[PDB]
Amino acid sequence: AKMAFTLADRVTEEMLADKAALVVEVVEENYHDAPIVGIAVVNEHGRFFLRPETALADPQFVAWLGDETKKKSMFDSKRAAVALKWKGIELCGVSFDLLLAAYLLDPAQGVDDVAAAAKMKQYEAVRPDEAVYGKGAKRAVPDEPVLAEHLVRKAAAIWELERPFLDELRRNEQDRLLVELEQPLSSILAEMEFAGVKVDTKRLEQMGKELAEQLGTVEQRIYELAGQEFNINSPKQLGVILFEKLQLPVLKKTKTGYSTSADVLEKLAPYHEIVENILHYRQLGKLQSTYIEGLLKVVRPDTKKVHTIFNQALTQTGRLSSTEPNLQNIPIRLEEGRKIRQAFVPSESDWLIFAADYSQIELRVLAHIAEDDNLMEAFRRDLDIHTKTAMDIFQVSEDEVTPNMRRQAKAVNFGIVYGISDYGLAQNLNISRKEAAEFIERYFESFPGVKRYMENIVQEAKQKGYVTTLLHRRRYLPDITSRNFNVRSFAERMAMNTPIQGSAADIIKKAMIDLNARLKEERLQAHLLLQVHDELILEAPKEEMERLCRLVPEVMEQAVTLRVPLKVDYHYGSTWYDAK
DNA sequence: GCGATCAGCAA
DNA sequence: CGTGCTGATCGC
Ligand SMILES: OC[C@H]1O[C@@](CO)(O[C@H]2O[C@H](CO)[C@@H](O)[C@H](O)[C@H]2O)[C@@H](O)[C@@H]1O
Repeated sequence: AKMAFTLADRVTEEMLADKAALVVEVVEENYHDAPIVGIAVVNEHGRFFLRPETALADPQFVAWLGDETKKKSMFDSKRAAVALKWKGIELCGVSFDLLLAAYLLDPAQGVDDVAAAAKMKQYEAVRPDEAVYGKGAKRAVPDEPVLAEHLVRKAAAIWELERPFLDELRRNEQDRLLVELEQPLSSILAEMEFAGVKVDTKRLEQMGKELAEQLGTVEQRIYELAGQEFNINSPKQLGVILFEKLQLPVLKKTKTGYSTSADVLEKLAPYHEIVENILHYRQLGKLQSTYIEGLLKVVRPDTKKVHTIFNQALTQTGRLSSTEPNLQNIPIRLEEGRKIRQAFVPSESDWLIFAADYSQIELRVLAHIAEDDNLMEAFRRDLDIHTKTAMDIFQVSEDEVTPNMRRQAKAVNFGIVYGISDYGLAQNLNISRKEAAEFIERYFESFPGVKRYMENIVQEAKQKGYVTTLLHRRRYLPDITSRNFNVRSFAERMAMNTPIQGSAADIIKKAMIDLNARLKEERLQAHLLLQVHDELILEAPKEEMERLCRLVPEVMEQAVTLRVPLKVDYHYGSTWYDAK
């Protein structure tokens, strides 16, 4: 049942038609400066396989790749675009990306290869990538005959599936979401990843040295207090020392033993001096292992840059994720960890880091969608939302809001932004589930529009089977009808929350597209480096800061027009740490 | 080697 | 009893 195709030794004119399904295969998970193992082209003239060395050296093929008027349909075009950028080759004209199309149709499917996307439309004349390349240590590129047939079958699937996928997207009112938002964003993320972020490795190595010393000191103190040496990083061995040898009370249990999480340890500190030391050890160790050694492992020795990969087709909220390295969770809340950011510096001499972030975009989105009079007024006055929330739920005047009250209201707001349960809020505030539920009840009394929205969206999710965001992103919630309380409750919370987090994701994605267009019109050298959910990090010549102070916030604030204003704060400095 | 476990970081 | 990511430990 083999598929017919030409194993070309050279490029020909019919291979350069104005429309084609194109496969530029990069097997390595991390595609930065990675090998392209094969190329496949399927168009009106037939199916072809090309060896990279040949195609990529052919002037006509390269010109075809870079010609925006020659339309290509692909799967994960960002992967191909970046691998080509490392080879100094520009990829243009990608009018359809099957990975992004599948992602928008149903992000829950977890489509990660052509075969998975194809199976959505009952097309199975293509093998999963894992079946062809294997996994782990067994991972390997097969012989040419096997490789060629696979790439051709993937190209063939893309060629056949474009129409049905576009048709369904159109029915879902998601055609513009793909063509005007996700696909243009894919090219921007490609530029960001390729640019990378410069790292001051010397600074990082010096911090590591200092941490190594502090860890050694705390480590010995721990053994001294424990009366014996053991593996501190082993919750198992640690649990024995704490709850058996030292007899500390067991306040929480894990699936396999005693809980030793920070929240638990904090409660045990008063009982024994070893506890504070364990917490200190955990803090230093986390910075050392994850943020010092971890970062140093992925920095490119020649340029001293790290090149993350943004996964644009994973979350059911529409948010982006970051890997190898993950640059969306670099420490900032605790000063010792925050210092790690001093190691992230501008890539050019006399350039600076510029960071802009939306102020409470999620709650502003909620005010808009729920049309809650109180919440909308709060943002129209640009009030400190935590103080305002405290005033309302605790029924007091602004001057009567104490620090503890604001902290708890802030936690309630966090819970609303991330859609946590009463149990989750209770754990975050170290209170009972009942008291946490009471806080939520008071919040609904103060913001009846939000309560009405939460009730209505849950009913809508049950009726339609899904919920949608501002720009029509969709999330199916089959568990909304489950007779299992916990399972159904999570689905209900996601029905309430996805439109909030998801719309915020839509907005910043559009802002990135609008920003790049403006930077180009203005002829600025400034460029995006990272996205951290509601923040955008750029670098630019020091001479462009003043213009950026006005341009970036404006473009981000005007990305969409809501019933309440959008507000963006910004800072810049010599390092990411200083961009505060 | 590799998956399960537990831990902790960010918006 | 939000998510996604990475790292240390540990049994098969
Ligand atoms: O010196 C290494 C040796 O010490 C043990 C404890 O007996 O573990 C310590 O060192 C590890 C590496 O720094 C940490 O992960 C661990 O938390 C700390 O207690 C042994 O496991 C190890 O062989």
